[PDB]
Amino acid sequence: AKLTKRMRVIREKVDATKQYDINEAIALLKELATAKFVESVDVAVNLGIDARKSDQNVRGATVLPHGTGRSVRVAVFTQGANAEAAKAAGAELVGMEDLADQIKKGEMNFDVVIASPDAMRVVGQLGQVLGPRGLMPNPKVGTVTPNVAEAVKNAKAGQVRYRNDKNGIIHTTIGKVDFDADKLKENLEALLVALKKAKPTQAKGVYIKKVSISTTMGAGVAV
Amino acid sequence: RKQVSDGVAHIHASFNNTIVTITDRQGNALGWATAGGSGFRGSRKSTPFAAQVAAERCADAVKEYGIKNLEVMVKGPGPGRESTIRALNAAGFRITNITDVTPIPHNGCRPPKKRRV
Amino acid sequence: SRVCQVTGKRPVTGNNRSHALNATKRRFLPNLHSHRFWVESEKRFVTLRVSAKGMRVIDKKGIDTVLAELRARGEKY
Amino acid sequence: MQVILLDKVANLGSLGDQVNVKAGYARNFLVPQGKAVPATKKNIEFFEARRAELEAKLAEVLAAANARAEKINALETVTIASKAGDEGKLFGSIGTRDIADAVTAAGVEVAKSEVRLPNGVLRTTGEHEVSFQVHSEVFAKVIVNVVAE
RNA sequence: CGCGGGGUGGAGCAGCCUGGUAGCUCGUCGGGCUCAUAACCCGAAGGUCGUCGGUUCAAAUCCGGCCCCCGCAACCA
RNA sequence: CCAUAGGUUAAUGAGGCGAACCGGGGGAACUGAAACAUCUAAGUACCCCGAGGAAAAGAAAUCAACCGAGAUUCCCCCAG
RNA sequence: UUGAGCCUUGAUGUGUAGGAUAGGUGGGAGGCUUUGAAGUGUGGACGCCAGUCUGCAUGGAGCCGACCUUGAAAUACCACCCUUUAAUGUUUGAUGUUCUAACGUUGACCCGUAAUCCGGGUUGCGGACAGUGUCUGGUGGGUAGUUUGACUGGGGCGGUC
Repeated sequence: AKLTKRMRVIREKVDATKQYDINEAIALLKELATAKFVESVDVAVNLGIDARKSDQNVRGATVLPHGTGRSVRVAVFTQGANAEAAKAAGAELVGMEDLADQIKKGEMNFDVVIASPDAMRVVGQLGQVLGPRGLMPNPKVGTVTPNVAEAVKNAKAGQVRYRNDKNGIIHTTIGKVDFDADKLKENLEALLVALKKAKPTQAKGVYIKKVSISTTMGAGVAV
Repeated sequence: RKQVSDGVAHIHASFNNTIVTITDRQGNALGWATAGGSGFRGSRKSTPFAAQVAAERCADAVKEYGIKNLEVMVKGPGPGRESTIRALNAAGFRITNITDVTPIPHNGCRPPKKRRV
Repeated sequence: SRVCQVTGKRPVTGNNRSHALNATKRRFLPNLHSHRFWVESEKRFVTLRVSAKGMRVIDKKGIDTVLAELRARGEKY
Repeated sequence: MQVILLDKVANLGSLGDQVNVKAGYARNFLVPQGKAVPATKKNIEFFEARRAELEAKLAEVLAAANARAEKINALETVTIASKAGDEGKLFGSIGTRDIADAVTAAGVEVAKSEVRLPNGVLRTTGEHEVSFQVHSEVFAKVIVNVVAE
């Protein structure tokens, strides 16, 4: 955190030699947030991979079952009248050759994509621009599904992203500094599962190590 | 690291060496130069040919202190006792005072009587 | 004898021993000091002889649960 | 050193939890004053109950409340002075009533001198500043009197 | 009795113990400074580095005898 | 000062003795190792303290082995 | 007051051509600086002479994005990672500072006591010293236990084993 007039007045509550109990650190996490609105927290997954080898490089995301807060804007690839009940369930946009003219330009006016198998025959023209944006739906992930209206409602829980370039550990946002530490543990469990499904082939030796959360002048504590 | 621009300097010239110091009024030596620093043997070290090439080697010894105004003190009989001062003036420095402080013999212990030939 | 009057610690039999094959006697002697305590039942100070491990007990337990029950018949203290 | 508090002390105390203190400070103050102990969390209720009878009996020899701690902030000055030796030195300590008194009322030596020193009475005849002793919770200084006028 | 070493220009002492390999000072025979000699300076002349076989790219050097020596010890009953 | 060290008076306990055994303390060398230090010899020898009719031990934060034991001491054995 | 280690934090970061010193890197429109940005250099380090920091001349709530256009990649706002290096912090040795309370008196005094010890009190002067202990690097024939080759019509050197 940056040293500022509104930050000095909380920096005076902590000592550079002192660590806190796990249950006191989850309050220090909110004390250290100087904004009048509740700030967000980023978490590190403890790994397990070579920091620069590409056959150990990780990139992906996973969609949460219930989420930690803010919703995502959802687009649905389907045909005919099947889209209207999906607009009622949680879609903001419909996948059409009219909208594909924006998608081929790299411009995604949406945050998550769900596809119906007979409309996936259109998405297979655009997979090369959806790919490098994490948006490409896939049957092994269950984002290719006929029940698209229920699946866009399932997407409003939001998603967590993970990737590296130069570090062996991966850092990512997971929610507000005021989120329940017992429910944080549950979403981190779902993240660690998706990270084992996203395990690269050459990930030799140790992989998933113990996970913690860190504060300034309090040190990391177990989740 | 700002320049001080004012201070003192001390000159010593014996029959065997010229030794020049840029000093502080508290009695500190800030930088020094010796005429034996030019590699010259014996009483060569007391001539202007040696003492005149110690002055800018002494101004180099205070290159981070920064000098401009100097009050000079001079001792000893050695011929180099003023060429080292003019060479320092010619280095772009300005002499606030010159004073001679060469000792007058008092007690003197034992002299050569009995002097080497 | 260097007795810890507050616990009954005495010297003990024992050998020095080192990395040598020859073994020789030691007999462990205590370090021996004095300490002064207040007895709230007799409203006076008393001075007792104290030692390592023994002086660690009395400060931990408390004098009202050690010195206040230490007399076996009186011991003239 | 970790200790638990048995009485309300303005500088330190945690309810049902040990607090950090120096053992030397504790062994000169908080322990002999009955105000703290190392651990014994399981047994301090029986100790507190064993003091209840003792303080109920102590009220038979002294139950009085102090009235002097409320008065200290007037910074009231000494009216007694020592009679000085020809050389400008004093005879030192001999009795707690020929010193730091402001009311001349006592007929015998007092148990609590009006000022706190590690060694009683200073032999210097000059003006010096001493800490006024009422109770170990209210603090003041005063200069010594050398004139009595 | 031996033990360990040595075997060198004339004399006295280096080198050796790492074969690519005979040296310095005093001397001897002359040059330079000299009137002249010494010092100093520059030049020359010289040793079968014992003896016969062996081993080798080769032997003052290693290997076996013979042969002359130095030093240490040549009294214990 | 009060007090208490100190002083005095009354009472109890101990004191010395008695054969051998017995808990604790101090603690060898010889001997064997066909040689010696570790190891053996030995907690012996001798000395000291202290005490009972016996001393000492005990019914488990012990011992086993999935079977179970259920105090300790003494004896034959386990076992060369 | 500072030797040493360690935490903490800032400046970094460019070439080439163009506005433009994009360090890396993962997100990204309303969020942020008051112990702070400007000036742009006098002068100190570094230097692509621009710029930033030490600290001023000095002020003092902003600001920034569109159009324009570079590039794998962007220039508010917010994580994560770092070289070099100092100060604040911190652990831990020095140097010296005052002052009693572990400790001490082969100081003095009163009383036990017509007692050089001891005990109690009194009053001075020392001392975070000494004395001592757990563990331990080293020393130590002063003291003590022990080991310490053979053949040879003699021994020793030599030879033999």
